[PDB]
Formats: sequence, structure tokens, C-alpha cells
Amino acid sequence: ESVKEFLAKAKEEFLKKWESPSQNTAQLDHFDRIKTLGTGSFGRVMLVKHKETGNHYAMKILDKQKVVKLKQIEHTLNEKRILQAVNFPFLVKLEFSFKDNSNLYMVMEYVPGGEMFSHLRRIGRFSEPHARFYAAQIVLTFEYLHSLDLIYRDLKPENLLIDQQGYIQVTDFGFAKRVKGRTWTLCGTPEYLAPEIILSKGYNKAVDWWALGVLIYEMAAGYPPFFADQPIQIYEKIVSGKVRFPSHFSSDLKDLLRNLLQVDLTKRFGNLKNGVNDIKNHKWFATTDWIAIYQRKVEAPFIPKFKGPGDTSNFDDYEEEEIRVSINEKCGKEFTEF
Amino acid sequence: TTYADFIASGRTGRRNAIH
Ligand SMILES: NS(=O)(=O)c1cccc2cnccc12
Repeated sequence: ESVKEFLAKAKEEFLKKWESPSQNTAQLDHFDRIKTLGTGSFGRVMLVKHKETGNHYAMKILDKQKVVKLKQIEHTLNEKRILQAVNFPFLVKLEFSFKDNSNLYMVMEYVPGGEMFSHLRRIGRFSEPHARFYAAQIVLTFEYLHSLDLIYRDLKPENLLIDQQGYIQVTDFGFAKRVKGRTWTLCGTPEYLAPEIILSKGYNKAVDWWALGVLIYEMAAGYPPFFADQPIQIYEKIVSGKVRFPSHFSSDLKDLLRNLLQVDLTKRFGNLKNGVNDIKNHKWFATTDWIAIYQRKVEAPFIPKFKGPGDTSNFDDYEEEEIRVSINEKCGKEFTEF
Repeated sequence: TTYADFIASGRTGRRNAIH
């Protein structure tokens, strides 16, 4: 019942910001641009130093013309409107946002520990207690997001950053959407798509719980439950309704994953009468103190190396691209609310 | 092994979202 009351106040705070979003809270020359931390189809994320405070931030830069060509206008508006309104310990904080003639900018907290992706690939796989620690944070985050009628739709290790306390920060809200009914957009990452997305059905927040199953599997096995050289081959595996588990998976882990990687929506955990509690009370989580996880009181399985402020040694190197801003405003009407 | 198959595959790097 206290979770219920906690979520009620969270929704009151969210809706205030959802209905009156922050806008134009900094400008580009408030920052020095240091180094690219990551890229994507839209767009790139740069380490920046805020001149007036000396704080470092991670600045996502989107080219408005590219956003238009990729038909991501509404998604980009979703991303910023949602990110500026949410507030949860495991969600990266949006500190500033603004736009200029050419680009959109979202300035987020810099999370120096690197992507979970990097650590997972290097180490091979996480122990089940390690994976469970991370998984518990995603469970709580989706409980929070779903209570706000938000679907996240892009869970993967690439989007989970490890902070200096060893806890997760979720990044990349590019496909997040506030929706009370079903929705239909084919989006996500191939390995993580639920069957109902691939099959062009209307779908709902249950796709995030499927994606959680993929994430737990990949953390504990070191590889995804459905992988191939091409996405079409991955989709055929996803919709087949068959999953194979490594022999070192515990019985409890396999049982949890069978209920998350469940094609049948009337049986998939997270989606049933008991909601998230079917997950929180599962035997695999028996050792998890959910309040202590939320409070960040649990000892983390590992603390990323910290070589100082502004150091990026936990991130890959990327080819550096200039930030060109045209003398003419592009796509002004499309992004007027950004 | 399944691990060896994954490691030899073309999708062990960062995965892009579908658009
Ligand atoms: N992984 S990343 O470089 O794309 C990224 C995106 C958004 C926020 C971030 C925050 N700190 C580090 C990297 C960040």
C-alpha cells in the first residue's frame, strides 16, 4: 500500500511537469565540448563542461533535418517532454535542453562508469546475484514509468549506464511514449522486441516486461536468448515460442524467464492481475530488499574505475564530428514545442 | 558452444534501434 501511495505523489509531480514542460534552459556556448561518448541514428552524445559551474554533462545532439528524414519528430518531442518530467533514482536526469537553427540539445547528467554493455561484453557474463541487482533496479523503474502511463520501448545494456555508486542510470528515451491504450509503432532493438511488436499487433507496456526478460537472460548468459546475423532471422526465433537456457542457469532464473519471455499475454509476468508483484515476489528475487535497492543502500557488485572528473576511460572512442549550426533556422514549426 | 556462436556473429557490438 505504501508503493501505491508513493506512486500517487510521483504522478502528481510528473503531471505538473508533463503539462508545463521546461524549455530553453541553456544555450550552446554555456558549454565546452570535450569528447563524443556515444552515437546512434539520432544522434550523438558528447561529454561537455558547463562553464559557469565546472560540472560535466552528457549532451545529446540531434540534427533536426535528420530527425525529420527518419520520421522521428513526434518521438523526439516525446523523448524530451517525458525526460524533463520524470524523477526516479535510476533514470538519468535531464539538466538542460535547448535548440538552435540546426540542432536539438538535451544536456543530461554525466554518468562516468560507462554502459553496462561495455562491462558485460568484456567480462562475458554477470553472476546471477550481479544480474539480479541490476534487474531489480529495472523492475522498480518500469513500475515507476508504467504507473505514469509511460512505455519505455528500448531496454538494452547499451542504454544502461553505471554510476559511481555502481547503480544503473537508464538513458535514451527516444522511443518512450505516454499512452493509455495500445500503440502500434514498430520500434525498439531487434534482440529485445516482443512477439506482438514483430507481428504488427497493437501492444502495451507488456513489451517492456518481455524486454526485461531478454535483458536478464543476456546479463546472466552473456548472449541474448534470440540472436542471429540478421534481424529477420532474430524475429523468426522470437516468434517461434522457443527459448534455450544455459546449463548454469538456476531453476529459479529459468522459471522467471519463462514467465517474462512468454508469448501469451494472458500469462506474461508484469501484465497479470498482480501486476509487478508477480515479478517482485518471484523466488529468483527472494533475496532482494526492494526498499533498500530504491534507497541505494545495497552494496553494488562492482564500482567503475574513476580516474577523475571528465575522464572517459569507461567509454569507447568515436570519430569526432563538428557541430555545424546553419545561419538559417531549420524545421522551426516541427520542433516549436522543444 | 552457443557462446562461441554468439562471439563469432556480427551482432556482438552496440546494436542500433530499428527505425
Ligand atoms: N551512452 S551514451 O554515451 O550514449 C549517453 C547517453 C545519454 C546520457 C549519458 C550520460 N553519461 C554518459 C553517457 C551517456
